[PDB]
Amino acid sequence: EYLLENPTDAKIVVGKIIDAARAREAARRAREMTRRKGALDLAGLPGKLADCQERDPALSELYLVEGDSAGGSAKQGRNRKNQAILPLK
DNA sequence: AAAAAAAAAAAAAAAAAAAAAAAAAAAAAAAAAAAAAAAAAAAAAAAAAAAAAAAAAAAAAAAAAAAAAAAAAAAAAAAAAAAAAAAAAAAAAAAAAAAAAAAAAAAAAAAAAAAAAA
Repeated sequence: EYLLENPTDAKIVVGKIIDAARAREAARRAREMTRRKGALDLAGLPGKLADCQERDPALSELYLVEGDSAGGSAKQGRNRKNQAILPLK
């Protein structure tokens, strides 16, 4: 409600947050976006991989879990944007 | 004779697959109606042909809507930046014909055995 009411302070805080995010992004090394596994494209990746939607590395994570039961438990609870799970055996 | 790798003991971690039974849907492959398309007959509206004709381009000339000039003002389109869609170029691949190595049948002949004759 406070953000909805006061526009100027909200814009200033958003500007500060964007500046901090850009400063964080400046420290990252150069990288290339990767073809991610999806419904339309699999890219020759394993069937047990539950890949994310983020095409950019440095904003994605791989969780190496012990098995398929833990794999299902982690796949049910995660963030599809970033988290990816590769259940081992 | 030294090095290296497989395999097996037993408590641990973690997975995978084939069928039965009924009822509904979804692919995917066929006969079979159904209409384009094509070959080969007779058949019939159009060009030809000719004579005969009269309706609209020329020509005189006024005048009345006009396209260039002048001005003010609105703002469509073009080129430069970026950001997506969609197609040839090139390289890769799984079955698939070709080749080579091992299992089963074959009889020639003899060792050992079993059996019986006088």
